Amino acid sequence: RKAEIMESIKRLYPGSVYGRLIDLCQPTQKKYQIAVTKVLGKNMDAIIVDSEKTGRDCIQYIKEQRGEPETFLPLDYLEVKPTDEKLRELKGAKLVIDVIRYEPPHIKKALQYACGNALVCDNVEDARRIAFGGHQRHKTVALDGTLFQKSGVISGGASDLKAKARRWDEKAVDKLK
Amino acid sequence: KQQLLRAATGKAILNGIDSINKVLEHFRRKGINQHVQNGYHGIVMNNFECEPAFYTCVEVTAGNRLFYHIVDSDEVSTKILMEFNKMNLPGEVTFLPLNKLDVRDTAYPETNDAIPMISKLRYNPRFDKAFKHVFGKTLICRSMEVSTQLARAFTMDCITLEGDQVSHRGALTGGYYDTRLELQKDVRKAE
Repeated sequence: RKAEIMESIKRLYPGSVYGRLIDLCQPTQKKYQIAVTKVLGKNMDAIIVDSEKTGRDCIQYIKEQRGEPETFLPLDYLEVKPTDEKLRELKGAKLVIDVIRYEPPHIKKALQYACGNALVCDNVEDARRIAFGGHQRHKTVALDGTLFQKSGVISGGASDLKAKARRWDEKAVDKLK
Repeated sequence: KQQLLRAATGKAILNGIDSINKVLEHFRRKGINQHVQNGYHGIVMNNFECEPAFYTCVEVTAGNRLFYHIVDSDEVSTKILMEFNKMNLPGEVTFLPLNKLDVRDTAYPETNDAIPMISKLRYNPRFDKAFKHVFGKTLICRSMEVSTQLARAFTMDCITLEGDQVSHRGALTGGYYDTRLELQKDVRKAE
C-alpha cells in the first residue's frame, strides 16, 4: 500500500534507513505495552534515518511517488536532552525508556526523543499525584494508557490503547518470520 | 451535507466523538455531574476561524490536536474518562483543561521571512491557553530552507504554506498533500 514505498527508501539508500520505531525496540514486559504504546503514539511509525540529508531525500522521493507524509528522525541532527536519572528514585513509578529495549545502541537518541523523562505508574490516582503534585510537573502515564502531561493535557481511551498495543505482539511473531 | 466532513475524519477519530458524546448525554439523562456539561466547550476545530490560505499549514501543524476538547478543568476532564473507560468505549479523547493549562512564554524572532501562526487565528479569548498550546510555538516560514535555519537557530517549529515541516528538535515531516477545515467551513455555512 504505502509500506511498499517504505522498503523503497530502505532499498534506494541501503545502509542509511533503519526503519520505523516499532522495528527497533520493544516494551520489556507485556505489562508496559499499553503505557509504552501511549507514550510513543505517532513516533512508532517515525522512520529513523542516519542523516538529515537522507531524511530530506526520502521526503523528496515520497513527494514524487505522490505518497502519504512521513516523519524522519535523523540521528545526525536530532537534538535531544539527557535523561534526568535522578527520577529513577521516584518512589512509585519508573522512567518509560527503562522499560523499552532497543537495538542498535546508537539509535539511543531516537528514544530519548520519543520518551524523554516520561513516567509510568500503576493506577490513575498515582500518575496524577506525582505529575501535578510536585513543584515541577512530570509527564506521567498509567498502565491503562491515561496520560497526564506537563502542559496540563489529559488523555485516554483504554480500549483503543489495548487494540493498538497488539502491534507489539504481531511484531514478535515476525522474529520467527 | 454534514456527512461530507465525517468521511474526511476516519472511524478512528469519530468513535472518540460518538463515545465522548454518549457519556455526555448519560450524565444528562441521569441528571448527575453538572459541572461537567457546564464546562465542556467543544473540540479545537469548532472554536476558531482562519483564512483559507492557511488551511493546509494550520491543519497539518495540529493534525488531530484538532479534536482536543476544550473543558473547564482537570476534574471535568477526569470524570468523562472514568465513565468513558467504565463503559468500555472506543477511545480516544484528549482534554485541554482551562484550569490546568501551562504554556511557555515565547517571544518570536523579529524575522521578516516568518510569521507567528497564532496571530492568524480568530478565537474566543476565554480559550487562549488552549490555542497557545496547540499553535503557540510554530512559525509559518517563507521556504522549506528558511524553516531549517529558523528551526535550528531558535526553539520554534516551522512549516511552509504547503505543509513541509521541520521541528525545533530536528524532526522532518513531508509528503504529498491532497485536498478538514475546508469542509468544516462549508458546513458552518448552512447553519
